[PDB]
Amino acid sequence: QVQLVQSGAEVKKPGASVKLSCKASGYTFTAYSMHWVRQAPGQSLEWLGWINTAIGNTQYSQKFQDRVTITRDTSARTSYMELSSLRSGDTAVYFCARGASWDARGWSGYWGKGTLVTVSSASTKGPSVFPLAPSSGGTAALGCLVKDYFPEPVTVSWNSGALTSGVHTFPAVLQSSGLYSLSSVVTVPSSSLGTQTYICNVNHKPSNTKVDKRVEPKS
Amino acid sequence: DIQMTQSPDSLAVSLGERATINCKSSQSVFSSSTNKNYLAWYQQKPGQPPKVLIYWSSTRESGVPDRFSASGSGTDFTLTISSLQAADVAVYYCHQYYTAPWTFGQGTKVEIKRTVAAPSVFIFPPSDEQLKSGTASVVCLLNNFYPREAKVQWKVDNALQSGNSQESVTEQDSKDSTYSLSSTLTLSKADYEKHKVYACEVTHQGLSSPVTKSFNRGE
Repeated sequence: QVQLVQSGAEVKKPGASVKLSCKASGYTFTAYSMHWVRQAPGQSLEWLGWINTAIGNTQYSQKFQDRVTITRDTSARTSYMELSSLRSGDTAVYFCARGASWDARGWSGYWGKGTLVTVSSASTKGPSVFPLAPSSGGTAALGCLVKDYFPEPVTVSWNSGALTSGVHTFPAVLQSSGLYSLSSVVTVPSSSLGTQTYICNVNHKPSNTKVDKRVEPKS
Repeated sequence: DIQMTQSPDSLAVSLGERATINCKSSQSVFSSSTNKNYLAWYQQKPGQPPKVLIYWSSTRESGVPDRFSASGSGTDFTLTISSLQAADVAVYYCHQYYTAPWTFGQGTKVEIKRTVAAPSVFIFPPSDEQLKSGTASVVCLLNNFYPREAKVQWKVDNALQSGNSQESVTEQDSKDSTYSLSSTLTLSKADYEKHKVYACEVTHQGLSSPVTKSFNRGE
């Protein structure tokens, strides 16, 4: 059962370095090449380079020969990619992927789940949660604005999981501040407003923030 | 290197109908020595890593359903999903492995085509608790519309704004195949309590006339 387990998510500031790992199992490790490929958010896949797991020689993409080094530890069944002099533009998910042949001239038949790396000068911050208050077509929309946090991710549910129909939690956006902002809204019948309670459950694990905010109409 | 280029960038097809994606390589990825095309096709759903559908340009990976097939030679390639099911909604990448560096296409997003539906629009003024903090967030919600293209223009006292808004769009809805969009206009408390009329003008195919939703500061 071929498996690729990548290290956890990483947050680093500009000019620093990061070293990610990829632990393989279920196949003989020295018989297949290992590859490192990244993807900036909403962007395409970009190959960083590869290592011949038997010999240990590598080659990298020219846009990266300066800063990337790929490594393996054969008794560990493990690959390592180290990126240095990090910049915000290096914020991306970094995949390791096993080659189809020992030698790079082959596709990838197995990709690891990915490791997210965020490069920012921002520090850990928990969000402020503001109401998107309903206003008095037969249905209304209310929501929560989860604002000024770092880093990703945030989770939002409504009424502790009980309200799911009509919910739309949006992808976060990154503001000039370096901080993230997200909104989650739900359509509900106007008739419900004053009697049904609507609470949004926000979780920002990186800052240990758990927050429940009741949303009601404004006076 | 070898530039990979897909067409079209985005593709909308009806349930059960045919989907066709094209790949052109800047140079040939055929080896006369081995008689193979060094080309693969991958599927990618948000959050998840890529999964091979096809390798050697025309062989289907095991476990992949037979409605996928690919063809072409040398520099021209074509992935076909003969009869689109809901689970086929994803991004598709082509990939040459003829020579290092590995390169990929830019990606073709494939969605379910449906009848055009107009967005329900809602506007949300900043909460007072956010206003204590010195910043103002006005939010526009465009709910459950199709297709994805939508213009949101923020107007303050009718002076249309620029450089101070940010957008975010839902993934195609599994149930009704619509999209939803959230737009956030941001000012300092100062600028906010200086103008009166805040409006969101939406332009969409299903709206015969551009809809504006609005409020006067002080409801």
